[PDB]
Amino acid sequence: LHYDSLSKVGIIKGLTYNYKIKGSPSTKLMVVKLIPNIDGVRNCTQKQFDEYKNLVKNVLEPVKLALNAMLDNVANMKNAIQNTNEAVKQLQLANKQTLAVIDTIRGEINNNIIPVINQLSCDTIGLSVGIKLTQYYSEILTAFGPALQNPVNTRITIQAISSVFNRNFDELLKIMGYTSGDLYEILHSGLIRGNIIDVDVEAGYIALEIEFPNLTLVPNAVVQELMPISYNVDGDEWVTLVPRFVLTRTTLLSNIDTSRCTVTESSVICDNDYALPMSYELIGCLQGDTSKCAREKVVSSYVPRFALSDGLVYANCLNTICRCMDTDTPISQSTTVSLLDNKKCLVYQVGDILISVGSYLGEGEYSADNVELGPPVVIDKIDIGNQLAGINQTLQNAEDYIEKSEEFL
Amino acid sequence: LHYDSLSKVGIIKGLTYNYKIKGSPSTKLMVVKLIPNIDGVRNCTQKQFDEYKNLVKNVLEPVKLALNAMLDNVANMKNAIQNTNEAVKQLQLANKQTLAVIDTIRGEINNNIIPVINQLSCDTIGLSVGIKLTQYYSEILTAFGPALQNPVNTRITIQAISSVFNRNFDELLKIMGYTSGDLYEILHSGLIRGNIIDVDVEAGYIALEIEFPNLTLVPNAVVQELMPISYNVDGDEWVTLVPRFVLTRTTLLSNIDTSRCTVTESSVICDNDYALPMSYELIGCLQGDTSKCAREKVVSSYVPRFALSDGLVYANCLNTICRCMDTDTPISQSTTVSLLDNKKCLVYQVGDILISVGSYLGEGEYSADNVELGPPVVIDKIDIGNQLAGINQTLQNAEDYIEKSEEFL
Amino acid sequence: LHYDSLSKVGIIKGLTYNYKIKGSPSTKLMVVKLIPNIDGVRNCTQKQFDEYKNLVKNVLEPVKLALNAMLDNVANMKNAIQNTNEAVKQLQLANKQTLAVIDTIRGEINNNIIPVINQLSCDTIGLSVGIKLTQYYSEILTAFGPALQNPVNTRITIQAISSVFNRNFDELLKIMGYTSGDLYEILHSGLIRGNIIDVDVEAGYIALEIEFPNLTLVPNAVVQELMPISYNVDGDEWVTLVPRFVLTRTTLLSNIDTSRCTVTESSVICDNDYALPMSYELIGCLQGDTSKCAREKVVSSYVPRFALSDGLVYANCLNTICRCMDTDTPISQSTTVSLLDNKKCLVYQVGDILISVGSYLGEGEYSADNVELGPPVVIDKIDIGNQLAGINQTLQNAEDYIEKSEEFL
Ligand SMILES: *[C@@H]1O[C@H](CO)[C@@H](O)[C@H](O)[C@H]1NC(C)=O
Ligand SMILES: *[C@@H]1O[C@H](CO)[C@@H](O)[C@H](O)[C@H]1NC(C)=O
Ligand SMILES: *[C@@H]1O[C@H](CO)[C@@H](O)[C@H](O)[C@H]1NC(C)=O
Ligand SMILES: *[C@@H]1O[C@H](CO)[C@@H](O)[C@H](O)[C@H]1NC(C)=O
Ligand SMILES: *[C@@H]1O[C@H](CO)[C@@H](O)[C@H](O)[C@H]1NC(C)=O
Ligand SMILES: *[C@@H]1O[C@H](CO)[C@@H](O)[C@H](O)[C@H]1NC(C)=O
Repeated sequence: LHYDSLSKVGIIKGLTYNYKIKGSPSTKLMVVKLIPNIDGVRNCTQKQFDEYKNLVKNVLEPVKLALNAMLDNVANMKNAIQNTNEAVKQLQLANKQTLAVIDTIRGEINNNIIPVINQLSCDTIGLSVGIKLTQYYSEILTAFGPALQNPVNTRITIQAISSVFNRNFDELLKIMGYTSGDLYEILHSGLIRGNIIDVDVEAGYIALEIEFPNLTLVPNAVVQELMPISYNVDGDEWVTLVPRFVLTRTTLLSNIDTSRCTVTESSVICDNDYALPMSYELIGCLQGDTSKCAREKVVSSYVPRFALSDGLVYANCLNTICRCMDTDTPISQSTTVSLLDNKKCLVYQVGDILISVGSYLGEGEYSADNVELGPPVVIDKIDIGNQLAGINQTLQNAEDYIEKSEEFL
Repeated sequence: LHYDSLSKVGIIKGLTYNYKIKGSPSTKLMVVKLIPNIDGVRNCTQKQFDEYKNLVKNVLEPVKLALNAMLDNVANMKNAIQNTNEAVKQLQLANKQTLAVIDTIRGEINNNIIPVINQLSCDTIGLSVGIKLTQYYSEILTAFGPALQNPVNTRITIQAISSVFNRNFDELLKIMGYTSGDLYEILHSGLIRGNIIDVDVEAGYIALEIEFPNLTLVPNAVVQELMPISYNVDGDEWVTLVPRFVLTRTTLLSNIDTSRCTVTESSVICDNDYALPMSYELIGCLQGDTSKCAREKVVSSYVPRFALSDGLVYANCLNTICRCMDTDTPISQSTTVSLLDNKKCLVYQVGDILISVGSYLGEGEYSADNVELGPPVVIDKIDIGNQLAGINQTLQNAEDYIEKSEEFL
Repeated sequence: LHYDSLSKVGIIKGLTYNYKIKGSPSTKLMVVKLIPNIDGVRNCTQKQFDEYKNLVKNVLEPVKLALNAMLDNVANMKNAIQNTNEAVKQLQLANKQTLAVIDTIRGEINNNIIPVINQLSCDTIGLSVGIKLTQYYSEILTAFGPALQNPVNTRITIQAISSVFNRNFDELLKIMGYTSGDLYEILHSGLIRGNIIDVDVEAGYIALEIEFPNLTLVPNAVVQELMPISYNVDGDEWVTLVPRFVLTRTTLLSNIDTSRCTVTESSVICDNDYALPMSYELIGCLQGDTSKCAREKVVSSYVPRFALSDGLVYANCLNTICRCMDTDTPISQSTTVSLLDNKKCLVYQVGDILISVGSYLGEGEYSADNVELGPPVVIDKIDIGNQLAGINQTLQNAEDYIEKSEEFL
């Protein structure tokens, strides 16, 4: 393409891409298990495990039903002592009564305190499992979420892909025959898709099939955009007419009707092949004859006076008035296409249309408030001991007096 | 456009939109933190905190790997008393033995009951944190979910937007230069997109970049749809041929090839500018000459006999038979286009094609079953006391008898 | 279409679809409740219930704000006994002191152990509720997730659909008038869409409106793809020019400009009707005249030499060289179109372009590691008893000696 001349004719070079053919996909199947198997203690976990299983059922039942509906497609000393003996009997009884109190404590601890602590401790294990199961489900939701949400034609996540290739993106590239450029484009446009082929509700299983495309590259084939704008010819304005997309290989030109192709930032990805032969008369408009080109005179039509590409603004500021905003100055033009630079202002006016230049805004962040947590309530150790020591001191005094009396007697 | 005549020619006025140019986007970066910082007690939370951190790692590792792979693009009284003294010794021993029982209780409570309650209480704090962390992750999943699921070109959520603008949609509108009409269209077609530029797994951080478009409006520019159907000319039928989309500004007309534009309910949003000049011969078909218009005679082709817009059905019921279903009656036509109203029936037949009119269905709801929960198990207070009172009553009787004997002696 | 001849001309039969008109949608509204009502005990659940409610507020506030911003659109014996009586007093005191120790135990259990167990048990109920509420929210996230994430034009999930029709997909089909074929296509292309009309943050309610399309079928109408490739005419090559998509009904042909239609694996779903009449000259190219067809000579253009459909590769291997890779052999051609079979190799070369045939890869799986859990810590029953029995044995010996002395006295 002879741009040195084509620019004066009125056609501005636009974006440059590449050319790829979608081809036929490869397939890999994964079984995703929603319910983990927890062995060991069962009585402490059954309560939370059952509620978790119910969550899984509520999610999968609608998938199983949809797949079935869709199945076709899928002296008086004696008197004095009498008093003594009665006193001893009273202490013999007091001891027995003390034991009744001790027995009451044993009963209360053994029957009301210990059983509660043991039942509660088992319940604590259950809650721990309920938390783990909930977190596991969430991990699945971020990977196979889209597949669970709708059974057919979902975008597959990056986590699902790393599962498929066992945490190895080197293997993904070489197995599929992708370069780093192809992987970017494939993820960018969502070209990796999956479907659910079957489910089994009671086991929590889904059979998820993922299709990975096999794009092929057409060597030395570049898709080139052309953007025509009006230009001034001896006092009035004209428009040059060309196909907006032309395919250039080496020395050959053809047209592409890219109405049914996927367009990414660097490549046009088409099914089959959309290149069609180009007539001689029009080839001259790109090769350097720069005549004919069906230039049309414009009288009663709206015709563009600017074009945008890669952040730049191109405009005809010779035929009409264009100005820079917030500097309050016009832009002159001495060529038919003037380039307006983005380091003068961010808002330009061309005719009656304002063109806004994008800009960078400052950074922000998302987080939870940091919250300090206090310690658990701690029960102190039992402090009795000195009292027990005294009881022993009181007791041997009793012992000492008895031996004392036996000696005198 | 001279619709008063164009209708008789055979072209039905279709939907009316507006015209906007996508322009160049502005950028804002946010750091999203997946792991909160919890200070204070550490031993009670480390267990659940660690499992949570593991959840975050499983989600981000596939993102870090993908971004690296993609990096290039990113008397015998004495005998009688001897018996008395022996009895006293037996009670002295019984007291000592009682203390052994009390010591056993102290040992059991202090060593097996208290330590368990304290360890369990700390575990309760841990579970509380595990729940909070799980809920926090879920909040993130509903806002930055799409970004975590696939690193490139995701739709950004409304929650992510309110984070970017600090819970203020007044600022979003004025900063970007949007009207309420532009915000609706931008959200409707998913024009706000983001990408992940980098991640750091161990801190749980992702660097998420969001691009907000700067749409510009072309003043007094209306995109008008035209819908041609067949009509009867002296016994046979013809079709008028016009571009389906024409751009009308004021007194100027141009064509738009909207095959690569985004179409919303009220506006057509195109990159650059797709308006092209229109020839005089065809302008007359819209201005009021209503001749030429390349009317073509149809002999061996399938040609539409109806058109739909905004819920209405337009049809040619003069050349062919059309009927209302569930009333079992034909519709006559006396004009070439008959309008069928939707308050007569919901299903119309035009030729061999059934046209279904939509209708409103009754309301439903989604909720959990409401479940009543009972009280916790409550351990009663210790009820001993009257027994202790009796022990004291028994004891002073012992006291009273001793003083009694000392008096007699 | 006379394919028996058209193939020799240079046009390959491509994919065959069907023809449907999108029509006008029906509407059904559901109220989705994010906060369940839990009756019964309140003090044990308020803490976790409140944190849950806060989660709901953080999710819905951005929805309420967006909808408001968008509102416009929405002898010395006496001496000897004196010693005896003193000994008895010492045991009377020892008993009283023992009671003080017992009272200390009662105090400690009643004040520091029991209150903690009771407060802790109530806290256990709270944690159980916090887990249930978290799981409930997740169930919602998998069904109405997309709607919460962005208020306008979201794809509705399969779980949301089963909610709308009360777990009955038989009713969905008959109510809407869908066949199993229509349901598949509707889900495949995401044609069921919803919007949020209003929310109420404090109750956790969202008003979600779902639109279900009413597709109509055009009887005996088949959309047929045609794929032209170059062919050799007496030493040089030519390309035949036809519209890529033609509509065949019975004996009638028309063209379809499917640039604005949705294409599924079996049907083309268009708004209104895009069929346009076809001229006689070109009809002959399909009916069997197989002349004219604007065959163009190609001199300086890139022209396709192969076409792909349903996994098959068609190519011109007469004019240019094509070979099978990994067998290292050429493919000869004796017809202008050679069919390359996929059971010989998976990679073919046609000219300079490699064509990759897809293949099946082995199965994988996703699951959590299975982890065995141990038992809870269990506190043993209190083992005192034999000691108590001995205390009773010691005591009646005391009893026996006292009665013994009373007899001698
Ligand atoms: C679980 O309950 C069963 C009774 O069904 C019992 O036999 C078993 O010992 C219990 N196991 C545990 C750890 O409590
Ligand atoms: C008091 O005597 C009891 C006898 O059962 C013994 O267990 C305890 O350790 C002694 N305490 C002191 C301080 O001597
Ligand atoms: C946590 O454990 C450390 C021992 O690593 C100990 O020194 C510290 O006191 C403990 N803190 C709490 C609240 O238990
Ligand atoms: C019984 O005597 C003990 C002595 O230790 C005292 O603590 C307790 O309160 C008294 N109880 C009654 C009812 O008098
Ligand atoms: C809850 O707390 C209130 C005091 O606000 C009290 O009256 C009520 O009895 C308590 N209920 C339970 C089950 O603890
Ligand atoms: C010992 O005597 C006490 C009296 O309070 C009684 O409760 C306990 O059961 C007796 N134990 C044995 C083994 O006789």
